[PDB]
Amino acid sequence: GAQVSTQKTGAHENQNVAANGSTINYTTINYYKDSASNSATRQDLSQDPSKFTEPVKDLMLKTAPALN
Amino acid sequence: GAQVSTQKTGAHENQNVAANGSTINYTTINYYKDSASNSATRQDLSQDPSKFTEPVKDLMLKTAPALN
Amino acid sequence: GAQVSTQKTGAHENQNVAANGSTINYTTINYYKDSASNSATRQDLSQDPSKFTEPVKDLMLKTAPALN
Amino acid sequence: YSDRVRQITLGNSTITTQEAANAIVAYGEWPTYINDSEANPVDAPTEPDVSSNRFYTLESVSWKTTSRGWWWKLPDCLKDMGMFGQNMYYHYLGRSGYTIHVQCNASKFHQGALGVFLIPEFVMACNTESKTSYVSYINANPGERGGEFTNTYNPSASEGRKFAALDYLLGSGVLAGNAFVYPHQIINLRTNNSATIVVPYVNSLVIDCMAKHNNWGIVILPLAPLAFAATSSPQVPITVTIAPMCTEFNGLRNITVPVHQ
Amino acid sequence: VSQPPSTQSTEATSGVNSQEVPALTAVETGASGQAIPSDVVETRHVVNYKTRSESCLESFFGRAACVTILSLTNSSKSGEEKKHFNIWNITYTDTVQLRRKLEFFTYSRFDLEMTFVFTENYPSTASGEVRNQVYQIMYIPPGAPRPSSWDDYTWQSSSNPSIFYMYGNAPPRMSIPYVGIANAYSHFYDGFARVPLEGENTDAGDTFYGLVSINDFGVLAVRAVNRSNPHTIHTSVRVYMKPKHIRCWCPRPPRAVLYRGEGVDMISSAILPLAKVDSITTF
Amino acid sequence: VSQPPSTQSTEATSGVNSQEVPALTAVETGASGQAIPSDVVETRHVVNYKTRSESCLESF
Amino acid sequence: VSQPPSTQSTEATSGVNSQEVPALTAVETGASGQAIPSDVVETRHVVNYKTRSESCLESFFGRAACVTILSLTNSSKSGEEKKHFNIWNITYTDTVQLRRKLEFFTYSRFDLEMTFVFTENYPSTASGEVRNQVYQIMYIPPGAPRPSSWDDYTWQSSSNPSIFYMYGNAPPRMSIPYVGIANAYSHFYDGFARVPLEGENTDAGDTFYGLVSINDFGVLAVRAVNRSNPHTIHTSVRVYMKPKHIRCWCPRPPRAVLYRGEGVDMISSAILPLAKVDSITTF
Amino acid sequence: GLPTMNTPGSNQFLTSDDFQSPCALPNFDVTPPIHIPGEVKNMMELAEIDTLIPMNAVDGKVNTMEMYQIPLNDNLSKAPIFCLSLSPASDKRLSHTMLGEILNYYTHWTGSIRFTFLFCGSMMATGKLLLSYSPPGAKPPTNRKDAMLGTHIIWDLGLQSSCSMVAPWISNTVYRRCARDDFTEGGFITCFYQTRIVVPASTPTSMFMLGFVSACPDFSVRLLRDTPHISQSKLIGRT
Amino acid sequence: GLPTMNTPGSNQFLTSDDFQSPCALPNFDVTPPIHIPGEVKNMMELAEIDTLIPMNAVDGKVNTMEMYQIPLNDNLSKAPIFCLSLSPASDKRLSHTMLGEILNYYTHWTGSIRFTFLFCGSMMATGKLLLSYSPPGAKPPTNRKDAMLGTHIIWDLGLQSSCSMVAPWISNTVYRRCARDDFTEGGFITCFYQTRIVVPASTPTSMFMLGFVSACPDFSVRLLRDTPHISQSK
Amino acid sequence: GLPTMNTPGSNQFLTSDDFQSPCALPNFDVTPPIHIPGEVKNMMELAE
Ligand SMILES: CCCCCCCCCCCCCC(=O)O
Ligand SMILES: CCCCCCCCCCCCCC(=O)O
Repeated sequence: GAQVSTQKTGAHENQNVAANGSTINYTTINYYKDSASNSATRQDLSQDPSKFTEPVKDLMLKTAPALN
Repeated sequence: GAQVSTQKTGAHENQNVAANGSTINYTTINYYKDSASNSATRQDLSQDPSKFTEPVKDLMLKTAPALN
Repeated sequence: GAQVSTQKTGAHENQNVAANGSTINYTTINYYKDSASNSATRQDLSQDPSKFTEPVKDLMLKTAPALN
Repeated sequence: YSDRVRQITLGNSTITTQEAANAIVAYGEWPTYINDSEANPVDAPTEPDVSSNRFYTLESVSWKTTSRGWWWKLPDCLKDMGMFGQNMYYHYLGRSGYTIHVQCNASKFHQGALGVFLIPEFVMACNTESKTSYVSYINANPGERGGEFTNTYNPSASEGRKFAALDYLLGSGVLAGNAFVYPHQIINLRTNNSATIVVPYVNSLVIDCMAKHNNWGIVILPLAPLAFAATSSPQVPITVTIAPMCTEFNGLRNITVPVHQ
Repeated sequence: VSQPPSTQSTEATSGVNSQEVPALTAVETGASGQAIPSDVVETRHVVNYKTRSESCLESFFGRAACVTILSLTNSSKSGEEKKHFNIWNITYTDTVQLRRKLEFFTYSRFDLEMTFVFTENYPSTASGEVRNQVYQIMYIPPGAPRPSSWDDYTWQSSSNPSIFYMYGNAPPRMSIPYVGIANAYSHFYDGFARVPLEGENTDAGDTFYGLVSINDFGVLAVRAVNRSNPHTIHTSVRVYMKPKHIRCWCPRPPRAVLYRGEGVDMISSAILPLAKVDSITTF
Repeated sequence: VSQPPSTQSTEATSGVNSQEVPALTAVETGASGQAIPSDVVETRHVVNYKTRSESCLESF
Repeated sequence: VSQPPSTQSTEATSGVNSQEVPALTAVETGASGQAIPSDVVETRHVVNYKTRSESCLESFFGRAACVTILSLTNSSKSGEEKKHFNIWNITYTDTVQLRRKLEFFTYSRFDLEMTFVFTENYPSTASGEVRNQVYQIMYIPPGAPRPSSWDDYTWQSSSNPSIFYMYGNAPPRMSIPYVGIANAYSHFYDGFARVPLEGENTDAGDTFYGLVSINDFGVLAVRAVNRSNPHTIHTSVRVYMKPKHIRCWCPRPPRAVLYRGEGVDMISSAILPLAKVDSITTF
Repeated sequence: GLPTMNTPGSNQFLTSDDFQSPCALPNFDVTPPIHIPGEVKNMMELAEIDTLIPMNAVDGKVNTMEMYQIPLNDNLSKAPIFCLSLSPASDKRLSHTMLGEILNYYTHWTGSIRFTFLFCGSMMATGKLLLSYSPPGAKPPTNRKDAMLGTHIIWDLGLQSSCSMVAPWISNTVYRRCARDDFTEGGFITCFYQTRIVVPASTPTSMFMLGFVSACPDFSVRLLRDTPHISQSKLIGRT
Repeated sequence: GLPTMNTPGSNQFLTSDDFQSPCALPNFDVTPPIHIPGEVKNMMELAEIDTLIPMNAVDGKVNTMEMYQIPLNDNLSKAPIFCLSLSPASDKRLSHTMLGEILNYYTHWTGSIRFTFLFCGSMMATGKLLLSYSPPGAKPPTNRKDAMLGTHIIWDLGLQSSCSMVAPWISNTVYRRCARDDFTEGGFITCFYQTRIVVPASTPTSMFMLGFVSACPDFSVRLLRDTPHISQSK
Repeated sequence: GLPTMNTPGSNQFLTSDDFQSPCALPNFDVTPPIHIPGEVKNMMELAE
């Protein structure tokens, strides 16, 4: 039940798309019963800065006066 | 997700054809998340000597006097 | 891309036809880029003894007098 | 429509040569502007095409029978030009390709040849025996006035903080005969009055600070000795004229004024 | 599956008395001559199945070269505690053979493989039993704190990557992805790190010239990880580098003479690279 | 197989003479300022392919 | 199923009074006799499932032979410094069993597997604690620079391939592709490297006749990589070779007598290969 | 059974290793998760938060609360009120902000940086401040005339108390070193009065401004490193 | 645990090894590539560039710029103008040309070599030169008659300039060794006057020519080796 | 990564060993073959 996924880009690599060729794939097989034994997780790259930078109840738009 | 490619011709591997059956092939599996960890890339024989040997704007042909 | 081929018969009542059994097979996977790295070649029992034992310009039949 | 005749017009000036070798475009790539896909700086660039891409004649040098060679840092020699020059000081970053035209005329009775080579990153050895890369800014970047090559290396620190260069090792330890791997053209007084070489901006970066780094240098060598039948001392001028190509600049600052002497 | 490209095959030809003969050309232009044997002499058809594998840049730069030799000492003498600790600048300029190969190009991009080889001896006139040694190789990116000693706190490696090697196991190894801040590493930098300005003296910038003052890739800190023993051990660590996944630009002539330092500086006693020939007519 | 999310790209822009100006704000509100270069100065189009992978908590 | 072809079965036959007599032939013709038992005697029908496997050339040459014994010495004595490394000409002529098998053919083509075995001892009358030794095997192809010493710069190995082996790990090993210049290696060369041309020497060629004068495969350079210890370590290195993927041409008889040097030279003291028999009529 | 070969690197320990390992506690039942408000997924989410910068780190105010207060007078002056080097890890006042701190764990960085300024004077105080950024490789600006040539914004003090400037990513390189360097020079950030602050009678003539610093959305960091802001004494076990 | 058996070769380091290895910096974001002019993919692209030959290594010109200048003269001579051994890897003058320097990192080579010559004298002077290559194993071509028996062309000086003589790939072997073994000998290259170069009045009589060498595009090299040209202090 | 166990026979050198090994001279262009007469495939052809 091998997983196949995409590698992080190196120097003699494809373009910045990082989705060009089969040569950028790699294979992972989990060998142990606990998931805690697995290698590190995949990068998520998901973020939500508004949680800390603008957790405002009221809605403000960027060009709106902050106060009115 | 393994990849298969042709091996370099050996003493009794075939003609230079590199088309002498399946026994002249080898298998590679990438085991790492980072492409930089990959083994050396596939040999690239593409070449274009004119960049250095004939970088001329006026595209003169060989069988001609260089100066008209 | 594994290569599967038959094994040389051993002691366990292996009928000499070598087509008796599915367990008299083995698997080889080439791992390296240069074929010089491969294990020894497959057996080849083809022979051309006439090159050395009876090269001749005018073909002789063994049941004919050698000299006529 | 002879290959020997060439006219190049850029901005508001033109170079016409009656007899020239076929122009060379280094590495086969014509100068271009930075594509959005590769831009480093975020700010909107300036592209002062006519004012910048104007041929600028540099003070000529004399070719004597004892000359060993001449050299220039390219964006540096143009710093004394009005436009382009000021843009290097007003903008932090910039990119420029170039058209480099070298002319040296002589009558049919003269002999000798000048190789013109464009050296990317023309890094040179210092004239100090106890220190490495020991060269002052001023001596390293002479401006319009170019430098010269010599016959012998004599390290020593008023003379120490200066470049010194053997002609045969091109100032860096490489035999001159392999100078030819660089974009080049040869001015053969016998057959060819001038050379034209066009270069793209070349760096590890799309744009850089022109007050700090010289991406190309110009090397001219008397590959064949100058000679003339009845004087034993012909003196033929060499004139180098250069125009920037496809230039652009980024950032804006109080004009930078370098240390000078 | 196909045959890789070969070098040019010669086509059979015959004598030519035409007005278009390639032997006579011009090199005032920047082009090289283009003549091949079929243009000069009658040739036979030759099938050419030979290729250029060994000259591919990937193959040319395909070996792990020694870069440097570092030394540590495990010692109970207080005067030698400092020797358990050795910090080396990351560079490829310590060894000349690798440097010349890299010096062929002005710019390059590659991933780098690093391998280390350890060897040790007693530097003393007397030896005795000592426990197997462990060594720690830590990379300290520029801007990271340096250890003041072999046993300081920075060796805890919270962020800095580091490797622990037990002497006798396979030589340790790791891959480093391309790390330049530029889109390519430069092998040459014809410039200064900063621009000295009008309000500076005229010797300004003297030490800021070249690749040497511009590049900083951090340091490698190597230490003994064992506590001191009564019998001193001297350890020599060889550091190897192999560029891989490599692309290069703008070819240069190789250096003909011995290097003086990390720059292009010449040695006044060694600027005579060629051998003498008795005469121009001697074969 | 797909391209990972990139950091913010830059849209080309020009001078603005409108009265709706993003560079003027309040922080009294508990919010951070939101301006980026295209809000303050003329900018060029920049294609941004940079990825925040080193900074992911798993990497950190 | 590629059932391996067997040697011939014997067809059962009866006696005849036929005029076709295969037993009477000629050898003047330059051919062997063709008779088999079915031609000359009454025979039984025998099914033959036997094959010729061990006799395939690949099997015949399928084992790694010791080729040479090299030696290194690691010692603090200054007179022993030159002994830290050993430069060996690449050759198979150091060992007779292998030469003899290879010399059954005039020409051959093969890839080569090389394996090394290291063993060591104290040569002194007084042993002591010494750190695990590590060895470096470097290949120096023809014209490549040779080291002047065990610690010379040439050991950087930026192109010359090399193996770093720690004593006690598995015997080091690597494959070598066919590297001949010709399309086969020759085991013989009936000729001179150059033709003397009016050289004012009628003895010319005496120093450049035969296979030796046409073979340069470089040298194998082996060194200890450790610095000197108070207790000397003596190391024997055995080099093993196994031709693989081998084809051969133009068979010849094996040598019957002891070899004298790398050529075909005989020593007059050993040109008598056969034992005596008391009589031609002794069974 | 299966023929194998041990390659270089075998049996080594790398602190950046990513391999599987046997569990010490097989079948351990891990406490079911609950949602907790404030989840952080990336360090950059924190880099983008406006942080108050101890800009007035001058003798007598260093390590006091006053370091965060930029003084302003109603009295006319041609002097800069403040100046910074735009070097996130090497400018000591900047290096201790959250942005600086995240960057102190990285070797290389990219992106634009936003500087936000809050006026905390009386409502009756008016005027205009000039905020500007000049790129590197230049004479540091010394007066308003120089400030005017660099990138700048004029902030009209008024109902909205805060404004910002963005120091755009203007660099020759893709990345700059966090580490102090001569080549990857930060550039200069300064502020001058555009006009005097006008203050009516019985109204404070001395007021303060609070500067804040944060990452822009195009910001990124690249190589994790140890941060030289934290130290410890030598560690010896069982003493 | 899966049963396994370490074979010889385990736990050794080969500088030619091509194995995967863990990244020291997992998830590192590599600086995007940009197009850079002058990309090189193969060293032979540089071998094919014509570079100057330091043909004149007589005492007083060795290691000076004059090493690249081959003298010619108005006076009559039957002597070779120059003589060269065809050993691009081991010859004293050819080993340091770009072709030589690249080649010196190799153990063996094949293909033909082009020798390009150019006259830098006056426009006013005319004459014809004989450019010739003779294969090895015979008396060196010390005169014009032997030069004519080998492969040759005549360089007729006029409007055009450069003239290329090609030393075809003639060898018994597939490849030649770089080392200067007797069985490696490439043969002889010479230049003779075909006719006297004639210089008209008030025209300089001493003339120079430059020579260049390059690989033909049928050229290749084999095993990589350390180059003997560079050394360093220990 | 993958749990393994070394069996007897490991780390030994057998002169009749037939396993794959790394190449010291990678990506090597082997001189192409030509036909040479007198090819022998088996020692028995000489025995006959
Ligand atoms: C734990 C050990 C990690 C080792 C990190 C090595 C960093 C390599 C820097 C790049 C090599 C220099 C490039 C150059 O100078 O052009
Ligand atoms: C890392 C060390 C590599 C050692 C390679 C030595 C070269 C072996 C060449 C093949 C043997 C010569 C041919 C022959 O037996 O006739």
